[PDB]
Amino acid sequence: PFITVGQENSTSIDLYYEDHGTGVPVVLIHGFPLSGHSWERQSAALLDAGYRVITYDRRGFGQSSQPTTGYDYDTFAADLNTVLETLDLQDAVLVGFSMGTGEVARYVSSYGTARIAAVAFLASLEPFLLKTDDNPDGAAPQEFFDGIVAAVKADRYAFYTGFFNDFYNLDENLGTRISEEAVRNSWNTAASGGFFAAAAAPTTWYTDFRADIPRIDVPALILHGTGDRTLPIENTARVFHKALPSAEYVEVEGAPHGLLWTHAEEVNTALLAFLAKALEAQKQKLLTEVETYVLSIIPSGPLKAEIAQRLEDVFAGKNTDLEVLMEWLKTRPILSPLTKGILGFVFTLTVPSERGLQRRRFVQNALNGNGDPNNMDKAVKLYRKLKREITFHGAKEISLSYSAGALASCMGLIYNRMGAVTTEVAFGLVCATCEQIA
Amino acid sequence: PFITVGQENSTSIDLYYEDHGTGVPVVLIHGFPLSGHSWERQSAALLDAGYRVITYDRRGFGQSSQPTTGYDYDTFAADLNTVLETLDLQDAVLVGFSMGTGEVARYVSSYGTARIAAVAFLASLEPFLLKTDDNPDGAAPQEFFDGIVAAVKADRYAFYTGFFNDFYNLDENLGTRISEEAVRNSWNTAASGGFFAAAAAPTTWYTDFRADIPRIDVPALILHGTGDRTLPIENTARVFHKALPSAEYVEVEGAPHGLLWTHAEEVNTALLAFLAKALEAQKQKLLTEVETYVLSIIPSGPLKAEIAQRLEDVFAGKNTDLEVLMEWLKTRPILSPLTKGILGFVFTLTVPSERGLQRRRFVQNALNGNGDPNNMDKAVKLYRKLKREITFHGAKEISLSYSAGALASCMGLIYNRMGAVTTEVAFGLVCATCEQIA
Amino acid sequence: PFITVGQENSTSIDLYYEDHGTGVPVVLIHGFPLSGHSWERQSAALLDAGYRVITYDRRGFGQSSQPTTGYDYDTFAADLNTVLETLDLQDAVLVGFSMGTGEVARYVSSYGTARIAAVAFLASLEPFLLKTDDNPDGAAPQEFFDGIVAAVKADRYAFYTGFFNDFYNLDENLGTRISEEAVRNSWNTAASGGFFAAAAAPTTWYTDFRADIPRIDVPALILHGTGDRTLPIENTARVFHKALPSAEYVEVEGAPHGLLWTHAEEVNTALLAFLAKALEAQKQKLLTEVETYVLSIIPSGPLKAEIAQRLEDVFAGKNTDLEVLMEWLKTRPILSPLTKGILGFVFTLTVPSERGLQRRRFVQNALNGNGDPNNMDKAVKLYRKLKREITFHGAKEISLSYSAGALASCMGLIYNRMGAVTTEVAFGLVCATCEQIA
Amino acid sequence: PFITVGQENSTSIDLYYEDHGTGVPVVLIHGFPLSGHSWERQSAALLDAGYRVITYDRRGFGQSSQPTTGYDYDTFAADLNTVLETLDLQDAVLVGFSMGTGEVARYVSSYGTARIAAVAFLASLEPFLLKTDDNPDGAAPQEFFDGIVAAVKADRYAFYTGFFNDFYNLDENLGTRISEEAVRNSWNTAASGGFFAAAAAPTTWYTDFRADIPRIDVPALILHGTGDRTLPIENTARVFHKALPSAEYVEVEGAPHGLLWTHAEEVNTALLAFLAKALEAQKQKLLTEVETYVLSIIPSGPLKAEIAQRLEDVFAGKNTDLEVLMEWLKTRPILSPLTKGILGFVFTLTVPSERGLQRRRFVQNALNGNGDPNNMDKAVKLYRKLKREITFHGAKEISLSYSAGALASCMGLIYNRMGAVTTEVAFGLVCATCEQIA
Repeated sequence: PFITVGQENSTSIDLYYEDHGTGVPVVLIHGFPLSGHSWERQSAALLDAGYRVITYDRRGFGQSSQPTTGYDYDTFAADLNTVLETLDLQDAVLVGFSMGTGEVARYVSSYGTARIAAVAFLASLEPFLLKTDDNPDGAAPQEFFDGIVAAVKADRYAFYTGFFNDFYNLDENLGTRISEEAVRNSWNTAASGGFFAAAAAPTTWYTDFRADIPRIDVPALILHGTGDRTLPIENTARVFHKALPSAEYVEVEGAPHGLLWTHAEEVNTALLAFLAKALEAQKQKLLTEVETYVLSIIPSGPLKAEIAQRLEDVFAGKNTDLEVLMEWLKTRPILSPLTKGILGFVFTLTVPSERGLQRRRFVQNALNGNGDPNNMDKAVKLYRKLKREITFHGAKEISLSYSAGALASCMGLIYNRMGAVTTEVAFGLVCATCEQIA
Repeated sequence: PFITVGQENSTSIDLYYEDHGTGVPVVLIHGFPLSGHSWERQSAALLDAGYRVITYDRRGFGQSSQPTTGYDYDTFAADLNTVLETLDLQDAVLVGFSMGTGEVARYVSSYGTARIAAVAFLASLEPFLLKTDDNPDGAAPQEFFDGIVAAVKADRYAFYTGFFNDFYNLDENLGTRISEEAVRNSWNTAASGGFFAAAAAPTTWYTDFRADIPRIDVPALILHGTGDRTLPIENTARVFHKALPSAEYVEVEGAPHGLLWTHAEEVNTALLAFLAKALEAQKQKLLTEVETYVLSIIPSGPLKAEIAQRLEDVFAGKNTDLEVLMEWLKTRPILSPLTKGILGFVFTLTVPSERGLQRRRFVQNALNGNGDPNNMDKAVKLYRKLKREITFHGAKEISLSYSAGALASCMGLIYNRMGAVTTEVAFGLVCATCEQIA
Repeated sequence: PFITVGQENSTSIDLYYEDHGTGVPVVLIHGFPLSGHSWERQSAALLDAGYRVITYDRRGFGQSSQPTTGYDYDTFAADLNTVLETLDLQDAVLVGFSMGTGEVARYVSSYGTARIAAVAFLASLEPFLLKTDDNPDGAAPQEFFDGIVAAVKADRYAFYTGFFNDFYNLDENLGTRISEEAVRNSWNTAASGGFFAAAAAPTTWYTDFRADIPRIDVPALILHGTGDRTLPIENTARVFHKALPSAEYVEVEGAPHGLLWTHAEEVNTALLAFLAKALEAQKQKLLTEVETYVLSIIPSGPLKAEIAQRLEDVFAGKNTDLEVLMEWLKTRPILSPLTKGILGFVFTLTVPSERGLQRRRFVQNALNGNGDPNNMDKAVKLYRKLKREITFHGAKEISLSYSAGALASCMGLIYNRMGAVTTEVAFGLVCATCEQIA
Repeated sequence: PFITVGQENSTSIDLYYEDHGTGVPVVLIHGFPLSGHSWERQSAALLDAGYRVITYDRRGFGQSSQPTTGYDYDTFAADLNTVLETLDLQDAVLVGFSMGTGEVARYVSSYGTARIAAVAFLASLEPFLLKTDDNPDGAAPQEFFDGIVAAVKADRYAFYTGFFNDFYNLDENLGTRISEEAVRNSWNTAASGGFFAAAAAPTTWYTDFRADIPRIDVPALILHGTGDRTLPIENTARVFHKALPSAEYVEVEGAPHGLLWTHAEEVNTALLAFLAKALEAQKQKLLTEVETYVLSIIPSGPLKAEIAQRLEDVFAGKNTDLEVLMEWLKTRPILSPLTKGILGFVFTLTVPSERGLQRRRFVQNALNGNGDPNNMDKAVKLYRKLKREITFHGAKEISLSYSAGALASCMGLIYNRMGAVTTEVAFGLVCATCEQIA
């Protein structure tokens, strides 16, 4: 999986990325000098929680292309933008690490937060690393950073082992927090990067982000270890906390720089606690929107009120048995068969506790579609567009074109254990079919 | 140089036209019975001011073909329409004289004002010369014009020496305002015209232009000699003034009908003043709306005030150097490369005083954007459409159906070698680009 | 080289694969946690034997994509089916290893054996690894496999060194059967796999294949090690032998799990012996079918019996003098010049006795084609169609749609070393020319 | 970035290549068993000097495809030819190492020197490694190389740690000239190659390059380590020196075989010095012949002495400003506008120090010349031919069949936006233009 972001000479600067899981998109940006695979402990906990994980490799690092141009944060942000535009992500979360936090703060400032719901800064560079007469809160003068760039160009392979010692604090963490095999992969990941990228990237560490911080309007999370070597805490996060008081501030006690692996228990705990508090407001907004499209089919009366509460208890998570429900749903005087099917459909997508034994006939004949071959031949063409679809905003848009007949049969395909798509796009088909009946 | 505007049996009807200078196109349309060479004093000052002068000879007059058909303003306007379309003039200016003032009002009424920026009626026929019962403000009954046609048919050549005698007021202006030799050449221009034209043209003088006046939605200029013997001012310019009060009204005192030569020092003064104001207004009206679109791409703050000032200063023509701007624009904290390439692309257009030097490098790098195989080749698709588009709204509408990655790439093509198209069409892309990124 | 076998979100699940050599397609399916390059010792043996090696990487492992969906044998077999169909293989032999033996039995029991000639099971998973009350032939209860997954999730990179120590039995083979450099490479491939793929794979180890075994209606090979630490021989092959008795049962003495590298000599010898014992019956009644068309051109008499022995004493595997035949076929009264070049061509392919010199003349003058450009331009048309051909039937079905005169010129280039084909393709041409003489 | 160079059954053979920087193209070809990343020190100095670095990985090695066919220098040269043609490199430089030095000699012999300006053989195989009876100056009998292939087939991975041990002389250079980590990565690059490649490549070492040496008609550089254990200097570089005495000969004392890393400070010094001289000679040799053509368009006198001096001063790189030249060229008594447009077109090319400013106005006006409908459109016909032409003589021959009015117009197109083509092709037009006007 590759996304093109640039064009160097006769080649195209392509970036490696991975799009896993279904739900709220969480974009992860790695640090120097690793790949997107470095988030393998965080990506694990984000998948079990239900989030959609998207990790991409920075140019010159990992499996991405290795050009000798475009090594400033204006290019690094222009790449992140192209990725978000190509993926068409909406209300996503940007989580950065090391250099990754430098793109999270630059993109937000330069392109806005129309696609952003929340951000996070793990072991950040912000606001400034370079120590000048202007900024005393710097970590080191430019002579120091020029000492690193030269030390890479001499022998970048021998430079890595020294760097990955101040990355994990191996004299304290090896054999306890991190194994030597785990370290080896990090070296293998770094050594398999672009030689030019390894020598040009350190010149971006001392970037002035003081102008980009105020442009953060979305909820933010700031995290940093108290034993960081590459990025001293009192020169970064401690003074990042004063620049943006709106963000929650978390110091992991005794954590090194590469705290993504060493303190995975601590990081994942805080990262999930932040997301489930800053995304809860929008994650249920669909549940009341899906409820809206569903209720716009039910004829007004005593039924419409109880049905709406059979959606409230279910969407929330209250215990509801289907047998009393589905029986009751069938024997209805004013409900047309087609609505019985949609309700029977939605009531199965939202609960994993249907006992997994029986199916219903009143819905199965409702989501039939008469049995017309042409009507079925279009329904599978929709499912084809839905099996390669991800978002609710996209599944509804596509399934609003096809006729009301093909929509019924397409819902049947998913319901009759034939086709299979995520519950987020399943609502899309439902809410699109509901707009047809309006 | 000729332009085919029709067909007459075995012969084609061609019109002699000339094209001079570079700048805002000014179409000069002559009157009876001269040719395009009668503007040789107005066509001089317009060239010294920086305009593009275009003179064409009406059918049957000058070096143009001499057919015996199509001697009516419905045909004359079609002739003008063909000339304008063939030359593909955009935002041009129509200036007519005597009969030529009828081809200005008829064109705007029948064909529109997409190619027209401003018009001018010098010694005009408007609105109606024929003195009827419903039109009291005429000049003479049809028994008079029928006398002129009969007078020409008897002796065309002897008729001229009496016509030019009142055309210039040679009992008042000869050997003073107009030389004897100047008259002789004007006589030669008359005698070298179509014999049928000189007999058919006078019947086109009493054409009702009251159906064409309201169609005028552009700045106009009504100038007329006070001592016009051939075309009474009290029966034309005075009543024409009421029909179109929006027009700048000017009366040259003591001027005859042929005031293009005798009073060239007054006509040139007024015509240049009108053009240097009315066109200046359009270069300001449709320039402040560009700033509006540009100031939607820039985040709120001092940068939305510093750019705003530097735009309003540049628009006002305040003397400044681009090398201060182009450098200060570069070293800017918040702005992304894209909106740094858009601003630079505007500063190169709105500041003709470019020190007579090169282009820039950061705008060239930001504009292309990715250079995607189809997206860059969808920029050359729009490049073929904008070269044919003539308006600002037209350029805005088409480019609004294209992606911001395609618009930026298309702007990259225009910036390199312009142009082709005009600035009013180039701004149509910039404003459309800014409208997309929002 | 890649093959799209699915679609996860905005990414396409592609599998890496290789295709070398000419002959019977032998598919090699690796196991946990290596890749297709682990068969490198078997691939070298199969290419020299005269086979066609096709290795591919399982999803999430090796050089293929690393998705989070589709980790079950129903999905693993769906990929295998797509690879087999995309390549359009026929008479293909399926060989598996560890986790790769499960894809062989599952595909064969759901998609049929139309493209399959034989199967092989090295270090099998069959028939059941999980130990319940239903079968004592299980390896370990569910509580054991949960320990593995938890160990992978803890430290994926540290898990391998403890897994590869029991994979090759390094307390027995290190420094002898396998060097530490070979271990490091096996680790480098396991580390470059998928993070989700390495933890969701052991849950597929205890898949029940009992309902897939009787579906195997092709010659099989059940090979195992008597020192396997990962897959206990008593719980796998020992009981697999009872569910599949008509399969050649081979127990490599003292062999570990990673016997592909340690006991490569013992495996290759046993694998090649099986590939000959299973494919001999099909080469017979094909080589005799080849002879059938060959003897048809030979006139029924005392010569049609002699040439029968001259063929059957070469098809078997015996050696002979090329000089004797090419002088006994040359100086012959009854045979036509064309059928001399035909027998001279069949012999030149079925004989290993090169003697290392010059190439016959009479066959050149027989397979000439009159030196006709039109007839010889039709000859290169078949060559381009035969160079892309595989089966014997596929060659005969195409070489029969040409004139018999053109086939001679086409058998000229293949003879004159100007063109190269396989063995079944070459005979497909010859046995087609023989059909056109009836 | 990949380039297809062949086809292998179901898979395509693609080669991984990289393109960096702008300037004179330098093709770097690696050796056994590394990849293009082995030039990361030479590829650094070349970029800092202003060259275009192109590294491609040989088949079976690096990230390129791993087929089992075409492991011979006849195929390797075809691979190089395909890469050069696909990239359309003109006047490039070929630099090879170990095996790579064989692909330089084979290309020049089989394909020519139209795209090649200079070559370099670093630690070369030339002329013949195999020690035969007719070739006393060999290195080892075939019984030796057959021992290496057998050594690799046994254990490919364990073989490397012994090969790299002598490749770098790690008993002399380890932890000093080359780090331990630098070795480990080189081992990873080896282990990640084609298994069949590592067994087939050593058989290509003893290739007779005596049939390729005389074909070299370009400046060459023979550099070799004195302490090369793998490739003896006395059996290669010494005898190779006699076969090609025209080449600049350099011996680095105490350098092993992998002197690209251990002695990068010596190789970079020599390679840059050779390139900055040999290429400088071509930029002077084929520049003085331009002056010869230019000084045939200028009448004899002081102008044929003042231009001659100002040309020879500019060619010599003497610091001067164009605004003195471009103005002094303008105000010149004898010269016609055409030969004033040709001179200005040369001064813009031969003086890169253009103050970083604009173009000129008199050359733009004189070059187009008439703009004849067919003659200007016969300039775009030549513009399509010169973009494909690669040499100086080639550009001269084609444009010699066109009129001077077409050549001038074609020069007008190149001057506006160059380019596309190179200066060696642009001069091919200028010299052809001057040749016409005579």
